[PDB]
Amino acid sequence: ALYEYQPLQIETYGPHVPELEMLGRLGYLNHVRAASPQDLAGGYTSSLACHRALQDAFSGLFWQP
Amino acid sequence: MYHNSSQKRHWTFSSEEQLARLRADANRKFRCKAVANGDPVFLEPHEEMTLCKYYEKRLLEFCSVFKPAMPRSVVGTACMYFKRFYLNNSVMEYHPRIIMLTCAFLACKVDEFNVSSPQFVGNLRESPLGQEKALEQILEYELLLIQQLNFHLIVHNPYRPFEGFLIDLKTRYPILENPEILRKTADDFLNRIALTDAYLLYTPSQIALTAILSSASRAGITMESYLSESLMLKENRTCLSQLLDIMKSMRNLVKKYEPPRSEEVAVLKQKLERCHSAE
Amino acid sequence: KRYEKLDFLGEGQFATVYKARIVAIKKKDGINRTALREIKLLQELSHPNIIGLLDAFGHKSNISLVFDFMETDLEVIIKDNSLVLTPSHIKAYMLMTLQGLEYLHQHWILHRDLKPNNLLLDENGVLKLADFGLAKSFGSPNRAYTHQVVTRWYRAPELLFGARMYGVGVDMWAVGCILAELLLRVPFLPGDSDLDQLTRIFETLGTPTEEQWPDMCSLPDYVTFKSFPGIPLHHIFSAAGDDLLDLIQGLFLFNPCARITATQALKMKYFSNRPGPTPGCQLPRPNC
Ligand SMILES: *[C@H](CC(=O)Nc1ccc(C(=O)Nc2cccc(Nc3ncc(Cl)c(-c4c[nH]c5ccccc45)n3)c2)cc1)CN(C)C
Repeated sequence: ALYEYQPLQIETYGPHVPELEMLGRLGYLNHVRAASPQDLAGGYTSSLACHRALQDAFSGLFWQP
Repeated sequence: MYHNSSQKRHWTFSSEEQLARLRADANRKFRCKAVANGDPVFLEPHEEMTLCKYYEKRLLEFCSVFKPAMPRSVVGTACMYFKRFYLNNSVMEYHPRIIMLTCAFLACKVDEFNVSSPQFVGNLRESPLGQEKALEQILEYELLLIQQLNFHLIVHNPYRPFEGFLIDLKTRYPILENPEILRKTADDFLNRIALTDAYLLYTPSQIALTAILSSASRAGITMESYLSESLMLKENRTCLSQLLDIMKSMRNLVKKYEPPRSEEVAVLKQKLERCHSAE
Repeated sequence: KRYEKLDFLGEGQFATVYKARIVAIKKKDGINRTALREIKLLQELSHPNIIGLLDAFGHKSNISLVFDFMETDLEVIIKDNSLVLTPSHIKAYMLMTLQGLEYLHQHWILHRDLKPNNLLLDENGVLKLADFGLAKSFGSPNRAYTHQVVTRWYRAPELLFGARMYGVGVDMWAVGCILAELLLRVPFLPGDSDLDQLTRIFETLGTPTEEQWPDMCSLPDYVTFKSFPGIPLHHIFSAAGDDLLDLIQGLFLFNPCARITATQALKMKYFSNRPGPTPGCQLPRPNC
């Protein structure tokens, strides 16, 4: 009767988006504005904006009505 | 997200012919209502299209000079509201002058661009009494606009997908030495794409990618390897061909767009004002 | 309209709710921005642990929103002294809350009003996040957010320090508070003002140093506090196992980046350890 984690499987109809923690190690973060110390203090990192932008760029790219 | 959005589910249509059927149904239904209540006074669907294009340009002009500066997302949301509303409604029943302002008002609310109503109507080039009347009309039509959008208010625009594609190009496509020089021209194409029915026919990501590839082709840069290699389309050939055909169709939509003509617009505006004066 | 009024459910700070046929109806600036926020967000979301919007109607500038009728809320469960909350029940509530939050955060939306009364429970024991009148999209650098969000007893320390930009931590912290309220049956940090809220947080958990919160002093409303040593979590929650204490510590990390996300919380051993979460049909019901 135990619980096992299963990741959300939502079809994006587009190219795979690199994982959030991967972005910095993959060079993406070199192309977004660095988060200010206040932003980091609140928990806002440039990785979030980069990930959202990539997800929106790839969302539904392969989908046809 | 777009991939499970109301926009994808309900406001992305299969072809231009479907949009034509919707608009013709709206025009015919208004004609039937007018006949049942009560001649060349009625506008033809193509005249309705010319008027809708004219007033969409008017909405763009209104948003461009709006103070405080309207974010591009709000402008795109308002234009999408306008297109969707006049998919299923006639300009002869609801005047596009008021409807476009209601679109801008509702879009400002939806996209969390907090603007007071008096400073919203202060942007209108009208007298204070005229601004008050326009505000009253906008408030009357806000709920009508929301109902005619079927309570689907989130609009996915191509601007963030465009930014994400630029990030991806800078990261994974070094052959394009500086993707930023593609921006301006691509943005130009985006504007042209926004003038057509493409926003009702293609995904925001497809529109952004079409703009970027069109800008690249304009500069003599070929980025087919970006699609085939980086976007993993060498592993799925039918997907690559389908995306290429979607982009070609969008480019064709831009190519065959015809801006409204001033004399025809004046004649149609006279006809529209005659329609609204009566009934 | 097409719904007949059957009972008066209650009121909030923005609208009045009534039970109708079952559904629940929530009733110069135009249509209220809170109602529009709820409409625009709930129309784009479909998850079993997120309240489902069924309709909307109104006239002129007035509007009513229709939702599924939710039998009760977590606040009622917590306050019912006749109700016993076993570890399994707590695990079930926490699991459903975190699954809804994982879905919500995946779609780049912060609830920003998480609290037991905003976690509704139906007759089948399915928890649903509700009251999206404060919810907002995040991940956009150009959008500026106010720090007033979240009720004070559940407000994260970064918000109390005036953070304009923030992420999922503001929800997760509230989740932690909710978890604490599930474990103690009373509000964890019942401050009466922002300063007293920060004081209660620091007296219970300790004053965070630079190591625990690298950019703390840069927040616009940051004020230096007396160094409190805090109270060890096993002292506060004497009946909590090691896995549950690990989850609590992760949820109450002062650094919002280090604070565990909903996905990270769901993967923790506490949820996969014995005993398993209570099936929704077996969750306790506050009979009068
Ligand atoms: C004996 C039997 C008994 O126990 N009867 C009983 C107890 C308790 C309730 C109850 O909680 N009803 C209720 C009150 C308020 C709200 C709701 N559900 C609901 N559903 C959808 C939505 Cl969107 C909301 C909501 C969201 N935001 C809100 C703000 C304010 C109010 C609601 C709200 N709420 C259910 C019912 C029956 C008892 N006697 C002694 C015999």
